[PDB]
Amino acid sequence: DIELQKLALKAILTWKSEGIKPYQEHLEYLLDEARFKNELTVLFQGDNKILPEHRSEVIPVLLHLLYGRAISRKGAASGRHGLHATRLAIIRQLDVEDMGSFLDIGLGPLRAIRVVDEQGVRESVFAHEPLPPRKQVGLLNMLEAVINELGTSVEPYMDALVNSVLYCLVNACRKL
Amino acid sequence: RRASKGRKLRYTVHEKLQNFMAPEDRRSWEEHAIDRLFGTLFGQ
Amino acid sequence: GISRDSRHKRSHTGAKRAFYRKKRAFELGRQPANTRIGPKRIHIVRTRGGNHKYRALRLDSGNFAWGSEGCTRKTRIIGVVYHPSNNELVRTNTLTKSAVVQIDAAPFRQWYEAHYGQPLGRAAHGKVDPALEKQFEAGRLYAIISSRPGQSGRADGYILEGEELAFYQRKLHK
Amino acid sequence: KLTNPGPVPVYTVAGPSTARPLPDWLLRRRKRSAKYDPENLNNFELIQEFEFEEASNCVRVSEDGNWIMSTGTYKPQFHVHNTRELSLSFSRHTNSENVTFLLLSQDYSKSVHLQCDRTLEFHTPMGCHYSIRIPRFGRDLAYLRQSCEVLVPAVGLSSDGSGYGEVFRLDLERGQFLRPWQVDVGEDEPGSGLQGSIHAGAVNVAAVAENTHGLCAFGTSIGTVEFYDPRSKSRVAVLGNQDGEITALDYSRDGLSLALGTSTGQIRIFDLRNPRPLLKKDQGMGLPIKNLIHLTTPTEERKLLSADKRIIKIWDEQSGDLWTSVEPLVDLNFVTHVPDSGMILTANEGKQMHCFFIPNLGLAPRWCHFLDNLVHEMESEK
Amino acid sequence: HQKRLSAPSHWLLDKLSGAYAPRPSTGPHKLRDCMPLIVFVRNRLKYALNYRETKAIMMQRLVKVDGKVRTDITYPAGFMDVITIEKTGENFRLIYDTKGRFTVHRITDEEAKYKLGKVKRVQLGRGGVPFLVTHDARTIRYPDPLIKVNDTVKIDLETGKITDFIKFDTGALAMITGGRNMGRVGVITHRERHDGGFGIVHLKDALDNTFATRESNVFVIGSEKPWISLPK
Amino acid sequence: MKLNISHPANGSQKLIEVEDERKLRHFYDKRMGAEVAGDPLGPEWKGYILRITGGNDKQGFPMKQGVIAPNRVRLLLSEGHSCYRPRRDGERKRKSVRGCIVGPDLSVLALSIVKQGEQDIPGLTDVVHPKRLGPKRATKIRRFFSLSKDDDVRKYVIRREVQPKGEGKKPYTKAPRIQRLVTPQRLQHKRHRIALKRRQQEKVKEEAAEYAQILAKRVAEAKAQK
Amino acid sequence: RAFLKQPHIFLNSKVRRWYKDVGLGFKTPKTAIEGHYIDKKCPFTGMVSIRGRILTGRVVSTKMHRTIIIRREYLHYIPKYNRYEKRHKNLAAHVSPAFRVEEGDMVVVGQCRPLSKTVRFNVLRVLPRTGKSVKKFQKF
RNA sequence: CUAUCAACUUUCGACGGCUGGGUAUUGGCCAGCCGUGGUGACAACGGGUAAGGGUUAGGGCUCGGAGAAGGAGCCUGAGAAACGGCUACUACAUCCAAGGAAGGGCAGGCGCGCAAAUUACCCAAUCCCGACACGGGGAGGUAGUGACAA
RNA sequence: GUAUAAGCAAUUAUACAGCGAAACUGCGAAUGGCUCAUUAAAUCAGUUAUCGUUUAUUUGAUAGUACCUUACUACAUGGAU
Repeated sequence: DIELQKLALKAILTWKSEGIKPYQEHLEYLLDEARFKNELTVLFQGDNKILPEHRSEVIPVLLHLLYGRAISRKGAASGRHGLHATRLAIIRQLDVEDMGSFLDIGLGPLRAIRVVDEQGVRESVFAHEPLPPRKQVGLLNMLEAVINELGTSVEPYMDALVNSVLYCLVNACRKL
Repeated sequence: RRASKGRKLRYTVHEKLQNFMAPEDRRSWEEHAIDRLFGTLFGQ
Repeated sequence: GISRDSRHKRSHTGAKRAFYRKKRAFELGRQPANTRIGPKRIHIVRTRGGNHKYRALRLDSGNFAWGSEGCTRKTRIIGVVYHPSNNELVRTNTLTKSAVVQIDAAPFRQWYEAHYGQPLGRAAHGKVDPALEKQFEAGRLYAIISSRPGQSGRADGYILEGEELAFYQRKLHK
Repeated sequence: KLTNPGPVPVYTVAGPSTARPLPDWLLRRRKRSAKYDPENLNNFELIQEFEFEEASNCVRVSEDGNWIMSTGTYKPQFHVHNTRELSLSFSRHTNSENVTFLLLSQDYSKSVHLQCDRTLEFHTPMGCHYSIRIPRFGRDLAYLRQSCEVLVPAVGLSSDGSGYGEVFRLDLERGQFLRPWQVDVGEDEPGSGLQGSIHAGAVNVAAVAENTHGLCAFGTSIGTVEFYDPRSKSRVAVLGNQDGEITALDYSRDGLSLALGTSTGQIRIFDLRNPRPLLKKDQGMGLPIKNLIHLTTPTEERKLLSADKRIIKIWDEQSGDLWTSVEPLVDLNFVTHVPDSGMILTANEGKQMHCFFIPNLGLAPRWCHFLDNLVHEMESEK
Repeated sequence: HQKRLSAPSHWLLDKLSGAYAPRPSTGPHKLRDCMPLIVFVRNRLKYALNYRETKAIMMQRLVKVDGKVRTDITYPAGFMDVITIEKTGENFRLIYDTKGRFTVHRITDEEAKYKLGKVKRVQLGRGGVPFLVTHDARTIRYPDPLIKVNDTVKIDLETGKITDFIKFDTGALAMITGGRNMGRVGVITHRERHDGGFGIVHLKDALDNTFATRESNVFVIGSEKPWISLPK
Repeated sequence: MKLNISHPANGSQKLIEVEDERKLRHFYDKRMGAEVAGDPLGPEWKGYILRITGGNDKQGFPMKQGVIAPNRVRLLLSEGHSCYRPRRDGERKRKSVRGCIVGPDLSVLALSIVKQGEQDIPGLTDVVHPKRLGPKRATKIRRFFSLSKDDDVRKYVIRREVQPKGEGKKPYTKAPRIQRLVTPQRLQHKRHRIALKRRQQEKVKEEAAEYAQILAKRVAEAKAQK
Repeated sequence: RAFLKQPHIFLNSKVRRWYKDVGLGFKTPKTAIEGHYIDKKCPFTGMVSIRGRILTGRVVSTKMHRTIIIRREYLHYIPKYNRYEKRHKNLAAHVSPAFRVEEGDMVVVGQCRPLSKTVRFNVLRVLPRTGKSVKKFQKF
């Protein structure tokens, strides 16, 4: 929700840290709903790029906010140009190192999931649902965008993506 | 020719541009020290 | 005072003419937009038929087409390199149509390593002309502007590739 | 009204709030349709309609001090503000985006500007006395008052004769282009046009005095500042080879010392007789400095510095210490000061033209008295 | 607000209707190829006397033109518009005569139900669909795929669909609606291309008078097959 | 300077004659919208603080907020500003207005009491004034009376009784015709709109299918000719 | 100068030439089919469309950057003399480099959109004749 | 119509072509780059000011630049560079409590001291504009004078 | 389209219902017609073209566009005058 995101960002700025201090103007324009796509290419590929000294300070806040903007259904159009290009324009500009925290906020309960053990199939895991069938669809669309925007650089993140995609696939194959 | 739209300085006395401003000499120095100054630059 | 009529000029036979009629609103021509590099400053002009054209005066980004591979991405604009018409637009960094301008390369590089996977500028279908590879190792490509920035409100265009790329490199060397 | 620095405060009394403001159409839509709680007391404007909605180019206050002429970009125009009545006197449109104007008379009754489509436009309050095309492009504009003659620099190399480079000068009583004062710029390609090439060939800044001797100082792109004398019509000096393109040129109150500056951001205070510099300062970042003028807090002397990295630093001359520094938050293209004291009017890239107030350099000007009381109320607020 | 003499010579006005003449409002048919509804009601048919009487007829739903209620007084009705009046129970049709003027024809519902309209152009509209534009500015979506330019169409007028079509043919009888030989019902016997603008046809009447009229000014009416009742 | 003092929270207002400009000296050099304490005005104003919201100087000129001059200034006023109404659309007019600063040359000072004191001004703080009209739209009636989903606004609307002419008849009630009230006429209008949409889409479907079969028939007859 | 191009044809692919016929019973010359010049006011290379009037005539001055002037002669009827008189006019037409140019030849031109103040025509067919200079006369 | 007008254009680019700008669009229309032009004794150019077409017995009938006190700049709208408004300058001129504030046409009579056609009535017909059957129209029609005639 | 005129006029089921000044909203004024230095194939006439353009109004057709991590949610939409 855009109002709750704005009030939450105001509280994050009430936390007064010098890593967030030079980026506040760039932060609030992402929640201003008319200047999101321009502010994305102001943030990345700009003269005011994120400095790698306090990159460790801004990136969790920024990625929770960009995640919320990628979720929100209100201002987006229909079709692909509505919100599919928005998810693609976030993930195409994100770094592969920040993408780990991006998928960390992406996968809530399926972050620490294990599909395969020393034995074959974990039927104890598979005979239980942690997510709604409504909610897995946006997860799979997001991971499709992540993989199609990453390419080879998935190699440091092999251990969890395949567990997620395999869990949703075999839950569907049980539900046929 | 290749000169027309102001490329060649056509020295023509312009009619409305003729008597705009009066020359106002505002120089606080007394004209005898100034020509002695321009001699004694970096060369001299 | 700026107009589009032919009543002030001499005829085909070499004769001037009086032909005094007042300037009319269909002979209307407005003042030029020297679109420069900055943040987005666009003013909307209403025109005949009530139709809007977007006079962009300061622009930052536009999408550029690496279309031999099948992508176009929104990238920023660094500074104009050369202009075929005027030198003052090169001096004061004015974005017009058919301007060769250098742009950023990061989304094109990202899409190359995302689709093919072989990294670039740092099997056989991924293949890059080595001049364009030098542009990628510089991280700053030589695009050309195909959209009218003054009469559309955006500076978009395609990237230079092959013969045009080599031609404008030779023209930069000129 | 804001205050930017800690030790010596400046005051952004009027100015753009954001580096990327929205479209004014969308701003008025959200204002008339949404609910908003603005600072009604401290946020205001001081003169009516002091903006252009695109950008701005130059600000000059007259020697009478009653008129503020200002040229800006969309539907390229110039506003004339009456500063006693705090409002627009008028605003007149032009043919293209203006480069640089000067007022000729003590009032606004005569103006001249060098204008981007290679013109010189002479303005009256009645209308416009007709324009003169200069043959080649121009960079600045200066005025010989004692023998009334507009002189503009030119970029590029001349057509025939010598291949030095040229400064186009026309008298107003005589009416014609007299002769281009010939300044060497350097070598150029034999294969080019007549407007020059993209790399070099430019004279940039022409500076003169109007109360002292008035040596016509020019400055060109290979690090060269030249000196011409009126009533001689010929060259006197060639000096100051630097690495950067010379963008600053301004005399002091005495009539001896020069403050020049280069396109990398290095300023030199020279004497007119000593080749070694009186002062050097390498500041800011690599964006080129634009404008420097000397300004006297009523006892001392100090100097401006304005650079397009949004840095305007007021330096000291007697010690060289950085007195104060202002970040205008946007690109700024021109600086001027009210000739009494205190107030720096800056033409910017943004929508609103912005002006700074120094209480520690002077007082509020004679037309906006209450600015000192507003600074006083902000001092109560802190 | 044109004068009575500057009004065209084919919707007639006598020495009676004042020096002025009504102008037709903008609509389907042209300006100079037009009969307004006020000239049809009170100057041709004389079912009315005055402008206010014509307004009192028009404003109540008593005059239907091409099967729809036409309210405004100067509505253009140029060619072959069936005009249904229900209180009198009549349907008039507009054709021409041999001299070049408007003619009215009384008829009932069976011939009043359809309209023979000449195709102006065929194109591909938005959605990738072929559409058809007649001289009544009727556009028909998804037509029959042989109905080309200068073919005429039997429009249903209760749904508006295509029912039949007559092809442009050398040997099909036609009606002239323009030019110096205006209004001459005869048979198309020859057609000359003249590529580069303004091609012609050569046309003869029933009784051997050859003349050349332009393919814009022609209008196909039927081979023999008088699908509208030309008055006997 | 007579003080036109308004209490906006009670909706009351009163003009107060003030002589002895030594009492009015603390109003001097205060911009519009500034908070001044009414304690040095009078003993009955103990604890009051009020904002100054405008005024009219001598020769009756208005005082617009945001003009730093103390004297009378000559502004250029646009459409949606104060101190000027347009005679026609698109009109910018030059009008003289008094600047924001309270000087000595004023005639009336518009004041607004924001915080009271323990004492009541007898004609100002004592009289209550209700609002002229109640809310018209249903959700503003909902937010006013804090209704739930069931309580059916139509009996919770405000009312007013008037006595008409006709030599003193019965009282008569008046009720403001709620705008955002979902009636079955509104719902049937919505249903007719979406029914028109589905009728148009099914007519497009049938016409497309019949064009498909007729086009296949025509190309079959063409290849039968070939 | 900028690199001349046919405005929408993708040359730099790693996996042609656009020439339309003018129509009107004309044939495209081999230089217009394959010859590597690029000109946008050419009716076979550029997007210029020929419509309307179709004219002929004899060239006065071939020596010009792709623009020839035609002296068109006709016989005007003066009623005072009741006689025919010679009247010459001068047209201008833009020249494609596809054809082989001669002086005094009889050239066919066609009407297009205004390409300059004078230029409203393009060459379409050249008839190589041994026509002479200004002394030569023929209504044509 | 004229050679008591034979050279004219390049003297606001004069003819191109390339590139862009601006226009609703083409276009030297405008800006950068270069090429050498363009018209003319078959009458260009300049000068004089005295500024018809269609309908065919005929006559009749029909159609046919600059300004709103003076330059300069701006605003609306599908359509104006409205002159309807604004701003500044210039020039008249009005009210006032002397601080301030609004405004720029035609028609009529006299034009010697002696003179000569109504300050008429209505949109009722034909026509036009609007949320629109009703509201609004300085085209139009009605009336009055008349020994200039007839 | 918007009526709580503290406006008129009422009753047989009370948000409104009829008439309806004021005001907000949409439309209108590219002319009716006046004055006077003139326009010498540039206007204008016939004759073309727009594959080089804008068009309120007219009348005719017309729009397949859901889901896509808010869910331990949302489901009689706002504020101005």
